[PDB]
Amino acid sequence: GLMQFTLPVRLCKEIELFHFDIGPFENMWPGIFVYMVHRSCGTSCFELEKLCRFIMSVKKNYRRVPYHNWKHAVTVAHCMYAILQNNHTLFTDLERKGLLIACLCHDLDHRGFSNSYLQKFDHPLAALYSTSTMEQHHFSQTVSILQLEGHNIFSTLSSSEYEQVLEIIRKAIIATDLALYFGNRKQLEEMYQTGSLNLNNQSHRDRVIGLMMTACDLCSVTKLWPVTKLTANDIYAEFWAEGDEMKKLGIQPIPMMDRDKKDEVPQGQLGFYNAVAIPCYTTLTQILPPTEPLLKACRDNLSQWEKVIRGEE
Ligand SMILES: Cn1ncc(C(=O)N2CCOCC2)c1C(=O)Nc1cc2nc(-c3ccccc3)cn2cc1C#N
Ligand SMILES: [Mg+2]
Ligand SMILES: [Zn+2]
Repeated sequence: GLMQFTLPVRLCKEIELFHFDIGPFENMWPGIFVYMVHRSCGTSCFELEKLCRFIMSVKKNYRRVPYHNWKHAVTVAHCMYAILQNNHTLFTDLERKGLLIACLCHDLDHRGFSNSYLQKFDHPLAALYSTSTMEQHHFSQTVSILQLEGHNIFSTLSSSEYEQVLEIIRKAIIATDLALYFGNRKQLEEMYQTGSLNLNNQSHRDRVIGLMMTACDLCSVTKLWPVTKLTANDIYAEFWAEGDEMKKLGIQPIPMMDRDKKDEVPQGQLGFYNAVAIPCYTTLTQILPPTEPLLKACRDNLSQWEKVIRGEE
C-alpha cells in the first residue's frame, strides 16, 4: 500500500513528456512501467505481487528480435501513459487499467514478420486467424498469461468490469493492425468534421482508443531525431530479414523489405510520415488537443528526413 516506486530526478521529470526514451537499462523498465501504472491508475489498481509476476511473464514472452521486442512494449505503454496523463478526465478507471496493460502486451510473442509473410509462408497462425493474424495471437497470448496461477491482476473486478476490461484490451490490441488504421482514421476524420463525434457513443470511443493505439505504436517518429533514426535501423533490420525470407519462398519482396534498395529508405520514410504518421497525430490532436506535442515532434522528424534526402545529412 505505502510502497511507491520513485525514479531518479531526470527520469521523474522526463517520463511525463511524450518524447521520453526509456533508456538502455532493461532492468529499470519493469519499475518504469509500475511507476506509470501507479501515477496513471493508482497505487491500488493492481496487487503489486500479481502485477510484478504479470510483467515478468509478459517480458519472458517477447522474443529477442531487433524491433518487436520488450523495449518496444514498454516504449508503447509509456506513450499511452503520456496521452492518459495529459487527458486526465476523458477516460474511465477501467480504460486506464486496460490500455497500459494492452500496450505492454500488444506485440506478445512477435517473431519479427508481418501478417503477409505468415500467409505466404502458410504459417499455422494464418489458418487459425485469417485477418489481423499476429494481433489475434497477441491477444490470445495476453489471455493465456492472465490465466497463469498468481497472474490475474484483474481478480478484484466484478465479472462485468472483468469482461469490459478484456474487451477494451482485445479491441485495443486488434487496432494495432496498421491495415485497419487507414479506415479507422477516415471514419474519425468524417465524424470530427461533420461534428457527429460523440465520446459517450461506445463505438466512437472504440475508434478513438484505436487511434491512440496506432499513435502509441508509431511513437518512434515522435522522439528526438537520434532516437527516431536509431529505432529506424531496428525497423529495417526486421523488414530486410523478412525480405530475405520472401526471396527464399521465390517471391521478390516489396522495396520496403529489400536490403538491395537501402538507398530509397529516406524517400520511403517521407511516404510513411505523409501517408501514415502525420495523418494519425493530426486526427489525434483534433480529437485530443493536449496530444499536440506528438504531431509537432512528428513534423520535426519529417523535416529531418527531408534534410537526409537533400544530402545535408
Ligand atoms: C518508422 N516506422 N514506425 C513504424 C513503422 C511501421 O510501419 N511499422 C509497421 C510494421 O511494424 C513496424 C512498425 C515505421 C516505418 O518505417 N514504416 C514504413 C517504412 C517504409 N519504408 C519504405 C520504403 C523503404 C525503402 C524503399 C521503398 C520504400 C516504405 N515504408 C512504409 C512504411 C509503412 N507503413
Ligand atoms: Mg504489432
Ligand atoms: Zn507494436
